[PDB]
Amino acid sequence: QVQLVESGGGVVKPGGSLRVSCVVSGFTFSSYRMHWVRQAPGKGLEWVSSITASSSYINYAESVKGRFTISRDNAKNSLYLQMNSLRAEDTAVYYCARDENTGISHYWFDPWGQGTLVTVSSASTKGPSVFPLAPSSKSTSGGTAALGCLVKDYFPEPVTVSWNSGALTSGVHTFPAVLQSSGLYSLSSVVTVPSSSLGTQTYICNVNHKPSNTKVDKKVEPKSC
Amino acid sequence: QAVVTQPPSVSGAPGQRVIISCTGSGSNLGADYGVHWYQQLPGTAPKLLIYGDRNRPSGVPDRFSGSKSGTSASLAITGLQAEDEADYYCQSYDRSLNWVFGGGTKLTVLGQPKAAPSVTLFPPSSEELQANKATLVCLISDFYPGAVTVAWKADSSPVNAGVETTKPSKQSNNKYAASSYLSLTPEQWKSHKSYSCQVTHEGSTVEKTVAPAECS
Amino acid sequence: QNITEEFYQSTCSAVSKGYLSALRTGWYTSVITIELSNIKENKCNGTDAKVKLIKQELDKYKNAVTELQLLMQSFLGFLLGVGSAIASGVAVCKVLHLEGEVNKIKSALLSTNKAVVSLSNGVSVLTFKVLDLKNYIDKQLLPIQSCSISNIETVIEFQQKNNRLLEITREFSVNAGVTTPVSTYMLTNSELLSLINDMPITNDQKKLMSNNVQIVRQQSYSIMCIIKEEVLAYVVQLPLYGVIDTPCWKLHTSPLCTTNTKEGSNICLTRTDRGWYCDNAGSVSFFPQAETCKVQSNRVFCDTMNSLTLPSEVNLCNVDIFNPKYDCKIMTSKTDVSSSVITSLGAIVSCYGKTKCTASNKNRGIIKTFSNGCDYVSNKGVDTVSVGNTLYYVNKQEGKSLYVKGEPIINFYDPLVFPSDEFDASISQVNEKINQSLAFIRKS
Amino acid sequence: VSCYGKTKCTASNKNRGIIKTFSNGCDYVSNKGVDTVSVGNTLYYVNKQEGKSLYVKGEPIINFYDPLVFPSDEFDASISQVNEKINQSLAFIRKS
Repeated sequence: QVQLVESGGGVVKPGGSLRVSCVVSGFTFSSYRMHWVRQAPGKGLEWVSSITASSSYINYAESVKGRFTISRDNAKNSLYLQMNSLRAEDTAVYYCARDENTGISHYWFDPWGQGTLVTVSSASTKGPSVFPLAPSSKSTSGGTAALGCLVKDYFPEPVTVSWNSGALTSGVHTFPAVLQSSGLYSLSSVVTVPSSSLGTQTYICNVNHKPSNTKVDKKVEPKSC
Repeated sequence: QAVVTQPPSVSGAPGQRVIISCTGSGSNLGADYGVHWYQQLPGTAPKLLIYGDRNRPSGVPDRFSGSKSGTSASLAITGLQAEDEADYYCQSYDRSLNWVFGGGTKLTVLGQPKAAPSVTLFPPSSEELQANKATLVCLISDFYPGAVTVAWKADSSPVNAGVETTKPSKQSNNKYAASSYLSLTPEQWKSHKSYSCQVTHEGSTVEKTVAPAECS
Repeated sequence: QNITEEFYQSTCSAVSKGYLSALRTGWYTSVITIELSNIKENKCNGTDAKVKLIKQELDKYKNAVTELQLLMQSFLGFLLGVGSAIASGVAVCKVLHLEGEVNKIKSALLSTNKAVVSLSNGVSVLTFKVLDLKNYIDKQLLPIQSCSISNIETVIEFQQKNNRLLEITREFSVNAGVTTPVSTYMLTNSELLSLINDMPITNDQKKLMSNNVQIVRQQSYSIMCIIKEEVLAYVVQLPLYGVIDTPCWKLHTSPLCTTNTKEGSNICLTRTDRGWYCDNAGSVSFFPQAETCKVQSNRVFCDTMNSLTLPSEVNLCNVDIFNPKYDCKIMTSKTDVSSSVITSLGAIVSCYGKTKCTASNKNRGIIKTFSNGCDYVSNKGVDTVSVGNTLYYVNKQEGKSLYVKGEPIINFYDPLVFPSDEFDASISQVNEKINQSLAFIRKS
Repeated sequence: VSCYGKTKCTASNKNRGIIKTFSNGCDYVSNKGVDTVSVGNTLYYVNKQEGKSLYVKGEPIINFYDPLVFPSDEFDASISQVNEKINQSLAFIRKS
């Protein structure tokens, strides 16, 4: 089965450098042209660069000429993209794809990889800001009362929250993070619990921040008004 | 030298027939270069639907067919199903720009009943107040058409500064979710009797009000 | 950094690698037109010296037109298969003989010298106008009629403007209407480049073709097609290189024999699969007639019409000839004669009998003497090798060569039960015959 | 078209593309509605001359031979020579 596996993606500051890789298997790597294609978050597809089977001819898009460099190594079945002087508009998922063609008019990309995300942000890694959101009379009664925690001012996207160490899974809804003009993220989670169970059921919001190892715990209980 | 254009969006009803168009110029399709289509699901990678203007790879359910003529190409889908909600791309070759891709057309299938949005307006937290800064949390969830306009109304004058709103996101129960954030100061929180977070859903308006304590 | 070579002593063969492919997989056809005049015999019964020259130049033109009108009137190379080289261009001309196809072309080229015309069968071809004799004759030579020439440069200008047509007519006449190497009279270099620039191919293919126009000419055709009304038309059939820039490697083989002192009693062996090898898509194209591949520096141009499709396992025959995955093809004999094979970066010497075999260079003379058997010498410090009465020059290409040692495989066979006159055999087939012969001799 | 082994053999059109796939054995296709045939990595254009063709059906003669006693390396042979070689090989098979 033909497989294209990309790797090497990560965060970097503007003007930095990065190198992505793609390792193939299941076909003769040295008989084909290879390509790089990127897609901005929420945007369309854009061809980046191509390289023939023996590196003889190389093409770049006009927006990356002079900054990117494509290469391959036929012995290790891998191709490379060296990115230099990164800009903000270079944030996207990068795919490696194999060329298919009929010789004269048709040229397409039949097999694609899975993608590797590259983020170019000037912000600096910071710890999350976790606060409690106790239920209130206005946000109570009805059928159930809802209560949750808030995470604020955290740069790295991958923030995970578990309430009872994974022992609570019903009524827990997580909302997507919001990108502020300052470049920091912030995401709030809410739980739905019975109004009559308020105080009898212990609620704790665990925030695990792997890029700054900030594994905090914050208990949400009603506090008068 | 040229560019390829595609309709931003298209809609249809189950069982019907929709058409997606791709328009080129004299350097892509007037220069005898073929058109090819790709389908992309919300979180997957692109996959080939049609190559050579009309050819179908093994695995496409024969419900997709395309044709090209002059500087125009079209993709036709018959028997629209609920699994066809995906982005569709057309790609060709240009004399100067080499491999080029269309803007992309997202297919939508109708049939989901309309449901009024639910709005929850959490107030500033007591711990949040201690940090000499407080932000009001407003949440929106369970609304079908993914277009809700959030305006923060404080007292009798709309407040726009410090308003951060996320885009709707498809949930596991096929319902969209949104959130709104309004940054304030501790003095401003207690200087104003009450705040409001109205949410508009295709005309329908549902809001809430929240004061410093409002408890008597 | 490109070309390397390896010599295998066990089989007496060498492999050259480091080359790049350009394989002709299809054809592209274009229509070239020349606009003619309808000059009829004029009276102009003059006696001037320049008028006579003009009359001679008009007679040449008319004779050429008449001749053009008369032209159209109502080892292992035996496994290849036969195709038809000019089928596509002939089909295009068969289309062009239809009712309105000449009128369509004529009316689509009056404003511009290049255009794309859609034929009645739906195919769109490039049509390109290279010469306009109608304009120069109808105007500026028969002004509205120059019956007394007042300038000599008119004669010279008309003679210059007429050479192209006469040369084209000559070339078509001595070839029955089909010229394989396309001359610069049929297509100038600028016209060929402009035509390559308009093909719907990628920029890599265009760069490959633009830098090797001399090979493109050598692999093209020109077909005399039609001359009706005031249009001359012929088709040019150009190569399409669908596969480019893949690795390619050449194989050289020489006979391998035993070295007994007695004149007879010696058995020989040879690999028959010498040629060019290129891998295009999950397999290998093999060209037994290495004469059919042009080489430019480290780029090989080959035509797939003269190839066989083989599995990728064929390469195992160079590493181990007794592998089970692929059965290697050999030839057996009983005649041992000395000879030499000049490889990419050296020479293979099979020196048998009483012949004298040596290698030399210009500064020091002989620097090696060969013994009986198969041997190899690199071109690093060798200029010539002499076998018997023959002298060879070695190629002076730059590259690295490697010598691989091993016992020749002809020593593993028993001469008593060895088959000899096997032209198209293989390892397994020889083993089967040996096994049958050896099993028969168990009589009791 | 002689298609043997694991090779992929087809016949195509300009307008409709592939219109036939060949199986193992020897076959024939007319040029009435065919433009090219591809065998392995090679492609051929067929002549487009006008005429009529006929297909004559019979059982290939290679199936009448026993592979055990079949001569295998012959260049200038004939039907009679192969038959007499087969007869000689088959006659020698006598036990005791």
